[PDB]
Amino acid sequence: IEVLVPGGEANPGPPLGPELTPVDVQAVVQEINDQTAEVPVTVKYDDDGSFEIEVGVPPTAELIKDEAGFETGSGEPQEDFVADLSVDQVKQIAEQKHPDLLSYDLTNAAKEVVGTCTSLGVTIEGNPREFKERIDAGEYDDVFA
Amino acid sequence: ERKTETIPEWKQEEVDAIVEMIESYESVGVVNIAGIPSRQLQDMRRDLHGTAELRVSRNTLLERALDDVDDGLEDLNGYITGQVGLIGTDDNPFSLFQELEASKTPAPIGAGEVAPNDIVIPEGDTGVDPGPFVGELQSVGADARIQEGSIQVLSDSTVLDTGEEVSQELSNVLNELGIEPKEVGLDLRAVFADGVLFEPEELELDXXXXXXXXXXXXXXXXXXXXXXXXXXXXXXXXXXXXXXXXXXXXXXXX
RNA sequence: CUCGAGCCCUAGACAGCCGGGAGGUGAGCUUAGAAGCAGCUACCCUCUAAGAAAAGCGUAACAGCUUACCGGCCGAGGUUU
Ligand SMILES: [Cl-]
Repeated sequence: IEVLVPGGEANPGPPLGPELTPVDVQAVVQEINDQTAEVPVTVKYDDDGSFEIEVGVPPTAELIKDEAGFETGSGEPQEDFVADLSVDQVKQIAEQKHPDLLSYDLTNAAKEVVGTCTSLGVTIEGNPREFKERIDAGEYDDVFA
Repeated sequence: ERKTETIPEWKQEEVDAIVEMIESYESVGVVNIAGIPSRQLQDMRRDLHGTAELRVSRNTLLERALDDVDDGLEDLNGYITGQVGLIGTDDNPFSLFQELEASKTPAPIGAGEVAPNDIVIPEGDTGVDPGPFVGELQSVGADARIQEGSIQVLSDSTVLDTGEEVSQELSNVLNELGIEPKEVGLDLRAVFADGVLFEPEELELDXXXXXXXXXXXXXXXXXXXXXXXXXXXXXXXXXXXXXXXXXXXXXXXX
């Protein structure tokens, strides 16, 4: 048996409860309660004191599904549109995965998010492609800066 | 003659950018780049930044730039050969040669190499999928037994340590297991501080011996604290335990 | 063997050898799975000295081997016509 399970819920049954009994029980319930529900995670064995965990962070392409609605991507990107995703919603997806991205701030992290958004025909406002210019011109600074 | 006609643009722009970087960061130096994978080098540059900045270019273009400056920075040129890169910081030189060690070189160990570290595979549950993986570990190290959820690792013992190279197949099962048991690092060849250049070999020695002389100094005060016939704060227990203690040495002893 | 022309080169060319070819990401669509590489569309973005939404092998599909691209060693011509 192993330790892992999706869901943003609290203690989703058999992977967690049965295996964890001595002497730790249910004391790990706080960590997997993350808003998005799904957050597959892995719990490392620990001492008797508390517990030890890490958080596996969901992919970016699937992270914009739980925001923009219908999960089917564009057959032809920059042609057919899903369509839209709000600008401040992109701010949220960007703060989500810090280590999964190489950026030193949200500004650039957003660019990667919208970078992928070109592939799915996400058309943030008029078009995903115009995004770099716009944000480099300081358009959305009110959000990030 | 073998010089070109017109110096290409980008070579001029890069010398400018290098000079620009050099101009900031009042402490500047050249280090290594050693050999180091991209993802690992990123993660060295990705540590907080904000302290030092790593600047890489051609050794000739770094050497151009040090010649445009050089009120102090000329002698930094004799320390440039090999793979090498510029470092600069607002921090101290002595604190500069440190923090470079912080989160450095996990080093996955590609096949055909000898690592000074321990290549020992641990015990636990990986369980990629039931299959040849059970036999993959058999041709290298302690057997993998499949218990009830997936394949697992039995023995925590060593496979290979030092004094010889790595198997090719091991290198692939060390890659699947996600095992990176080697330490190389980003060296430091020299650094420039204010008026003078610091060579790591001399004057750059380091921390226990400092923490050894620093506790020895605090123990130097508490040794003279109660002999002062004075009152102290944390040394207040000096007389408290000497109250009923040393009084008998003048009474019960002789 | 001889006579031209263009381009590149000591701010280090051409070749070789060594090192690095990174992250979003296994891009989206298609598909049971389509992971650079069956197919359709797009081909953005970060970290960078540099690294394609992959030029060619390769896999049932991932491995895996290279090419682009960058750095080092070397040092004087190289390359097209
Ligand atoms: Cl070197």
